Amino acid sequence: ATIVALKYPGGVVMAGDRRSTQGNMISGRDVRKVYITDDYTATGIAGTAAVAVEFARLYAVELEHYEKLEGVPLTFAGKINRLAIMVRGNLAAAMQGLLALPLLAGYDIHASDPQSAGRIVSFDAAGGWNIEEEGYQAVGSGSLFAKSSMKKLYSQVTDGDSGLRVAVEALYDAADDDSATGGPDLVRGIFPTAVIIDADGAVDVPESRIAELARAIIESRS
Amino acid sequence: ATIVALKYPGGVVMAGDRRSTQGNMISGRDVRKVYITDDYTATGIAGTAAVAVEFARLYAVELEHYEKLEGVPLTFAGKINRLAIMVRGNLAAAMQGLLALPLLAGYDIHASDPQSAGRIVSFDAAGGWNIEEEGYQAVGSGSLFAKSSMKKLYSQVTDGDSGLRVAVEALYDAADDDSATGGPDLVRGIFPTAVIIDADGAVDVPESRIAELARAIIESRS
Amino acid sequence: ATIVALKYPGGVVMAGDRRSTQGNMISGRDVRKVYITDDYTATGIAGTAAVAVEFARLYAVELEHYEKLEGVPLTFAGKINRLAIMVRGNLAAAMQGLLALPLLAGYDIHASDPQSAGRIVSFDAAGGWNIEEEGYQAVGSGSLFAKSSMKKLYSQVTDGDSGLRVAVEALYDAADDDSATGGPDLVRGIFPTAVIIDADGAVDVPESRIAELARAIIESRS
Amino acid sequence: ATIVALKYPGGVVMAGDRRSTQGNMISGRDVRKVYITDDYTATGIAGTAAVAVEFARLYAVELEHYEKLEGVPLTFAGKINRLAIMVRGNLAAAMQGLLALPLLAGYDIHASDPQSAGRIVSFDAAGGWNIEEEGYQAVGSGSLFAKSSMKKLYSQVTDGDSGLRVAVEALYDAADDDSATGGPDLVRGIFPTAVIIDADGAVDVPESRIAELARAIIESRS
Amino acid sequence: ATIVALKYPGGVVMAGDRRSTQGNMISGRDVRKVYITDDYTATGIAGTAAVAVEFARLYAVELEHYEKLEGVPLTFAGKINRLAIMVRGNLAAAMQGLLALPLLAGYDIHASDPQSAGRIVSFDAAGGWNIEEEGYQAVGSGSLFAKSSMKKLYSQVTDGDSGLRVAVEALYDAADDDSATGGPDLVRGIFPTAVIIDADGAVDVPESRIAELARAIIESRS
Amino acid sequence: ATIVALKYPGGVVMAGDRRSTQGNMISGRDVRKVYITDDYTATGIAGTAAVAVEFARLYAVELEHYEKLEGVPLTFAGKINRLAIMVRGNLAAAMQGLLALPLLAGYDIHASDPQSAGRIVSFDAAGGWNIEEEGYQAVGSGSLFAKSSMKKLYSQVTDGDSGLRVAVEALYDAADDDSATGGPDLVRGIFPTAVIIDADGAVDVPESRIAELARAIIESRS
Amino acid sequence: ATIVALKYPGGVVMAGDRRSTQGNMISGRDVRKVYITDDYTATGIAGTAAVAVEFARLYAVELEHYEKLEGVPLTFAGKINRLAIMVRGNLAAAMQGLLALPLLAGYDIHASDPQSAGRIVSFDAAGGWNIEEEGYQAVGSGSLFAKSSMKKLYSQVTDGDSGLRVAVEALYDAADDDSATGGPDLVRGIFPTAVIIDADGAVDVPESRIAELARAIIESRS
Amino acid sequence: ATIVALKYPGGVVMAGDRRSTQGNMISGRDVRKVYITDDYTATGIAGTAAVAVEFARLYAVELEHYEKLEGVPLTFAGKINRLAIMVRGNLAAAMQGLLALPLLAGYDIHASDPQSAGRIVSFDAAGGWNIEEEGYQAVGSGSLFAKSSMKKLYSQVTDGDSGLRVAVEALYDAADDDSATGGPDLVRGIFPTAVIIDADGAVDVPESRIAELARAIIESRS
Amino acid sequence: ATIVALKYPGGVVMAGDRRSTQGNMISGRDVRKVYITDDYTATGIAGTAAVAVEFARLYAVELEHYEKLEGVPLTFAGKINRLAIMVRGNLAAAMQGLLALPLLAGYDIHASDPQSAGRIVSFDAAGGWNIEEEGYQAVGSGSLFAKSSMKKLYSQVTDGDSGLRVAVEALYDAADDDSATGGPDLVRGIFPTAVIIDADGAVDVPESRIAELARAIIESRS
Repeated sequence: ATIVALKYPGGVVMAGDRRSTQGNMISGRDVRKVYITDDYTATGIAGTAAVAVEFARLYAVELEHYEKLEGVPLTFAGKINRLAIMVRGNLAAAMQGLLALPLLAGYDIHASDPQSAGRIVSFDAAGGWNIEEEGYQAVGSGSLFAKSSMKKLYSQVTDGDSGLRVAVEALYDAADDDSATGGPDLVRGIFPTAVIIDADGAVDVPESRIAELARAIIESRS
Repeated sequence: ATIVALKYPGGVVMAGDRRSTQGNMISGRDVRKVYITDDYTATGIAGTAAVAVEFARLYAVELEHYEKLEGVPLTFAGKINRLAIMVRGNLAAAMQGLLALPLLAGYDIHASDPQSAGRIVSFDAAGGWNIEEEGYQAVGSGSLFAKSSMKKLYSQVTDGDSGLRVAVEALYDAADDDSATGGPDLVRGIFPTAVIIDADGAVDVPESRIAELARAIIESRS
Repeated sequence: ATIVALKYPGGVVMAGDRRSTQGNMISGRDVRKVYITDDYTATGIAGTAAVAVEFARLYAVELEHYEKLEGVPLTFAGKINRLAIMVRGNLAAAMQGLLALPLLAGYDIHASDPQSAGRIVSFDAAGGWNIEEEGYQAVGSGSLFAKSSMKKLYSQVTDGDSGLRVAVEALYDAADDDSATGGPDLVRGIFPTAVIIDADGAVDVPESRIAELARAIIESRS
Repeated sequence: ATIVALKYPGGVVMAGDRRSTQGNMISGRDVRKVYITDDYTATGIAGTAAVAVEFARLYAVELEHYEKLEGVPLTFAGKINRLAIMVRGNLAAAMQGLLALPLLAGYDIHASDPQSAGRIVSFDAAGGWNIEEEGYQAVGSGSLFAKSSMKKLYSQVTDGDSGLRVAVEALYDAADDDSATGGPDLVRGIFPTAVIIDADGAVDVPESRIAELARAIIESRS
Repeated sequence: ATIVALKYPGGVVMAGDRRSTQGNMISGRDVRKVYITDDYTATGIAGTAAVAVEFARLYAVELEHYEKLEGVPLTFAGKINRLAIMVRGNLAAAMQGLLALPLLAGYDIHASDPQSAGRIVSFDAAGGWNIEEEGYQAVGSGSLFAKSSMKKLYSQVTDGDSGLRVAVEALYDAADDDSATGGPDLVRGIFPTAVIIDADGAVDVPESRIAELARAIIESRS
Repeated sequence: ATIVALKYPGGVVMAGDRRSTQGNMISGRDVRKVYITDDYTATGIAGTAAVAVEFARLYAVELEHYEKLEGVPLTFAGKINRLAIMVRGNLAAAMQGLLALPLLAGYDIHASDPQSAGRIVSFDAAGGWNIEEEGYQAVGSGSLFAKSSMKKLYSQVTDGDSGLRVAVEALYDAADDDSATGGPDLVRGIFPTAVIIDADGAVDVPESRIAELARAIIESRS
Repeated sequence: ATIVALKYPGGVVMAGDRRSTQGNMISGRDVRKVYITDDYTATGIAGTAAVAVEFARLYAVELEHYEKLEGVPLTFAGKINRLAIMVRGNLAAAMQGLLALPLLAGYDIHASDPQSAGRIVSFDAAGGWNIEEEGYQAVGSGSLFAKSSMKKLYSQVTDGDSGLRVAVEALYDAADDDSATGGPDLVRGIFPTAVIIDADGAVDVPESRIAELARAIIESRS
Repeated sequence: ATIVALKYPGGVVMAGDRRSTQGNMISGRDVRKVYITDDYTATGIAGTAAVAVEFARLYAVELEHYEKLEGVPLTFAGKINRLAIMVRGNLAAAMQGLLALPLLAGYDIHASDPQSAGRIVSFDAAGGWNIEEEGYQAVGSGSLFAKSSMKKLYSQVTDGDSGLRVAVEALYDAADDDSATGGPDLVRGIFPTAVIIDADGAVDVPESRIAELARAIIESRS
Repeated sequence: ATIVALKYPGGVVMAGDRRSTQGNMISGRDVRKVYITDDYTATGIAGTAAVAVEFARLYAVELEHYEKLEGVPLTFAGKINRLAIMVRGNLAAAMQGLLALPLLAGYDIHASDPQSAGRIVSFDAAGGWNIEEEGYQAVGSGSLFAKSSMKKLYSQVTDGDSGLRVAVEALYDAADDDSATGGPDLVRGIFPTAVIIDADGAVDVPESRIAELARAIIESRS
């Protein structure tokens, strides 16, 4: 399982693969791991479908509950703090074999420069968080291969389409190197899922755009 | 890793996949695991390239050494006994984490009915061996999926081409269900390797025949 | 023990075997493991008779209690959530040697397309749940053999009778491969139990229909 | 796995089942566990095919080697002593997880009363042996059920046919109670193997006689 | 510590870093890990200076001893076999905390096509060996980062200079990602060591060529 | 990770490096570990960014809460006592693998001699604290190398600029000897962060002053 | 215990302290740890008097035995190899709690440039050896403090007297920082022992020269 | 660390050394371990500065709190009882590696004979206390050497100056024999701290008196 | 048990106590632990009577055997080497609970200055030996008290009588402080045993001289 996130001028993009495994046995082929949590943020957890959907459900409930009580949404720092509290309150269970490390992507609407308002936040096992400054991040078992691919491909990113293409290619490289990550499935027609957040909000990327991009990458590598 | 073997009227066929893994990391894409050991037998070990090639090398040396000393080749039972001795003399090392379970396919030229002269022999960890009577066998981490596929497809086998096709389809099903087994790679052009043994001896199957069969299976499943 | 479930156009079918074991000793020959829990759902737990009947009893009590308090039945998602809470609240006892993994089959009456309203939900040890998209699922110790049989036989399913026949044949294959699963007993006259859920609700399949289907399968394999 | 032996007036009969298991998974359906070792003795080991065939092979080689060196066959007591030495020289490996407990049946030609010349000898883990005096014995995982069945059915034994029938019925009861023992397979046509030793020597029982006896037992129990 | 090797048209190149560590403490800044072992082969071990120099010394003594006894040098396969024997005879000590995994680069003069005569051989802990077919390989603690860098940069290799440049850049990326690997030291003037093997034999690359290449890479990344 | 602090006539200076590691893998290149906690104190924790920022956040909240409740700020001894209570209340978690040892620097405005009003306080694992009397202190994994460098360079400190230069040189020596400490990065332009506290309060040192000082040190050592 | 060695133009100098400890208890005040082993080499082991004297005795016997058998002394590389064999043949006893790590200093008379003929060789626990290139080295429990002191003081070394002074000052700093190392004892009149090796051979430094140098250092630090 | 106490005619004297250690590494050179707790008592704990200062702070707070509540100071027996309660309430933490054993010195103003009113009380790990009758006591890691020195020197004590001199000489002997105890530092000018309690109360001994006494002892031993 | 040895002008003296213990139970009151081993040496082992007498017996046999074979006695260094070999060849048994640490006293007749020809050699557990330079040494469980007493009393030694008196007083102090050492027994009349070695050889001290010295010490301490 691998989720990637990268920043482009005017927004941020996040994408993940679709495989779930029980040892060496493939247990799922259509897992969704990236969820929109509010109008300007999205979360991705590298794990089973249930853990991702449940963590995203609880985080979205907390954010909307605050918005309804107080009349205004939380600031980006407040959202990071609430997520960090939820992650920290699970360390004993994580060391008991149930560890969920999330990745957060968002757009800050109160920033002075809108072209650099995209944000990426990662978390560690102890519950610590870091705002990333290089422009990309990856979590999961193929995260090192994906990060090494983005390190070489990031110079080509100039807007949303280039960023989406680079994210799909990084996921393809992670699948090429690690067997717990699933590649594009042309026989069944299953492709990675992506979310784009910009000044207008977080939207889901349609499946045909991802399919055309993945097919072009495959013909390029042939 | 998976090796399959099945019997058809007039001979036997054996085929294996090409993947080697170190945990969840893909370490090889072109591993050969099926080797011709003499004029009428072939062996397949589910493991790394070095173990398969070294075990096959030692077994072939033993068989040719006997043939040169005595002037005649061993009988099929003598070959089984020598292989069983070699397998038995490795049990402590196998329980130490280095276990190699071979699969043997051969053609008995001293049988009275030439159409049923194909043989398949499997081995267990303790060193025990069994001559198979159902018509097919599989070893490795995807052996259960391959055996369940051959159980349903074996009624279509009537000659060498049908047997080769059923063997390739069983390997495809094993790859579809288990991530340590590699499927046909159309981008790189890597396909499983096969050997056919009949009354004229053991020959390697050319790569283009396997490639056409695998492509037909893929278009059928699409 | 094995329970299978598959989707056909217009409904869903679920069936299980009748054997209970204490090690290698047969302890029961007439165990019922599939229970109707409300008018449109059925549950199956792979285990002893008492665990299946008690879990089904508690789940049915919870569903009817909500229906009586609120005046309306829960939605399908609410039923999944309540079942997931019950499964999650048993993880320590499951790791203490008492693990019960249920399988849920249902018909959603609020779906827009009635021909695809059948649902199948599976659970994992940690309490996670997945809605299945391939059309079939199996749990228990013979679940892999049954799933490999349904993978090859699912193209023949066009309505309720074909689905029932394919489910019985998958259970027969699981019994043929795994000794903890019991096959059809012709001497004693004991056959697997099945439930069919469609737009009119969940009904038990009569024993003579299952008996005729099993006898036809046995004569086909002879 | 179960082997039974019983004494009738004028000889002895020994029979075993055909199943081999790896945990709960059926690994063999045609295992032969009873072998003729010389002209008047037969041995049965409850285990895999390889262990039974190899132990019988070594014991037969030892007996024939003595007969060729000395010009005369060993006495029955000498055969028991040699078998006991072979069994004793395996205790550490047996406690290491590889335990083979044999059962010996024979006809003593130097006895004064030919109608009571049949012998049955059993062995324990430590290597101790006992000549049986009740008329029947069983080894394996279903040995208790088979012995309890022979205790009630032994009054019907008056000659070779009755003894064969009672042995087949005892094996059927063992299969009915224990899942590691295989019953008669009517779909595949596989039946237990038997050996009869009398004043003329040890002969294999043809498969059709066993098949007719098993079918009569099955119709009786229906 | 990291050693890289890659194949170019007409030869092969191998290079390694200069750092040795004792935990988090830097213990050496001028370690040489790549040694010429005969006229057409070179070896690299990822470890301390003493282990690399001693293993290379023993392997070179063995190769020259054979050449002096027999009058001819060994074939490439014979050299691989001797190295594999030496590696295999150290497994217990390797699991005792002293593991040395070598990487072999060579030029085969008896190949029919001189432009593809370069060879790269890697070894695993158990002693197994593989001839590489992709064109590059890396060992050590930064081997994954170096391999991911060569995967993207290998399309630029057309001759010896390009291959040397790509090898230096891959070592730079490994140092950038892993702290046990040392980067180019401009204050002290210490650079990686390289060896080039072609049809004329194995030669050491002068330090000023490596220094100019590393300086150009550093100004490119600035 | 290393933080250094030293006293000069009229104030105190504190500086730390920017590296975070996960074993031998570099995980961060821009970590800030020194934070201004009130108008006259600064704290530095050798660890991840999250631990440093969170500990500093809690300590600053406590100090400002007291100042708002009571109308006056705490004395220097009261601040030391509150910090010691916070450090002591974490010993079990520290022995559980999460140990945070802070270093405190401050300026006492109620001292009679303003030229010696700078203070440095260190803490141990058990929670004990010491006011330092030699003029410098260091914490972290390169603290011994930095302390040995300051022991030789402290005679050159006469004012704020000399103290800043000596602190940067001590951090450079720590990075030169220990691989978990990061040196000045000229390719990326990342330099250590420093804080100066004097009679006017604690201010952050601009990045260009540190950059010029580090460049002069590098050219001196070349 | 600490031994230091440094290279000056025209030779090498080695010196060690005089303390032996049993835990926190001082057990010796006059231990000699540096011994002349032949006309151009000296060895120092950080440990008890008996271990140092016995190791030096055995090494000197080996060197003189070779010189008497062969008629010529060994080369410097041969001496290093013999010492490395002796060190390697003690690893199990070293891990059993008796570890002796030697330091070797010598003058190579067959070098082309006599002003750089001094050599310093260190050894690790596994038996590996390194020729040092920086100009100084230290072993023992205060070796890090001594090395950090020599790093700052080495620019003052221009001949034998300066090198001796820097070695004494480095030992003084090691004693100042670590309690297992003894400083100059002015009450008892005990000072460190030193050896100087140049083109004329290895000689012991008289005690009054060391005493005057140590007294000057003490008055400088006062 | 060592604290000594001895009784002279008309009062009592207590003194301790200034060293703190972390294993074999010197961590402090100016530790104060003897504190005045009320007008007629003083306490000394052999340990770090923080433990001594914190224990003394808590004990002084308790004594003054009683004096303020009740209007009169506690008797000497009441002070011993309160100290014993505090020591006893720390046994589990002491066996967890944090053991603090105090030594108490005081002057009893309600005794009938003022020349023998000095008191010395020691404590054990279990919390037990003893009033000493020999005239001297010592705690710490050099307590045995100090006690053996006082046993021979106690005949010279006739008043406050002789007692102070004997206490300083006993501390010097403890430092001479044990490396965790620090001796007089003439280079840095650091000397042991002492307290004298007589009929007028407890006062701190000035540093120059201790310095002159220590210098006279050093010249005597030279 | 305690043995003391001290050097006086013209010779050496050695003395030990007479107690043996089994835990807290007194098991012997007349143990002799100091034995003359040749004309100029004596040995003392702190332990049971049998160990001391047997070790002394073996060492004396070895010394006399050499003297008889070679015609001359060994040098003092040769005697030390032989004793060290015997002590070293017992380390495993010593760590098994049977540890014997000897103390050697002797007179060197080949020394140039006869007034300083006395020698004292001690041994450690690992087998290491040291020639002592301070003038006295002690081994056993009361060795620290005896050494601290000799440190204060050694200034009074001017000849054999003073040395004997100081040795008896040191043994008395050891008995006064440690309960495993026995003091002079006036009721039974048992006193310590002593040996004096001078230029004329080693002689046993008569019991009445020791008795008068011990009585004078006792009346002095009263």
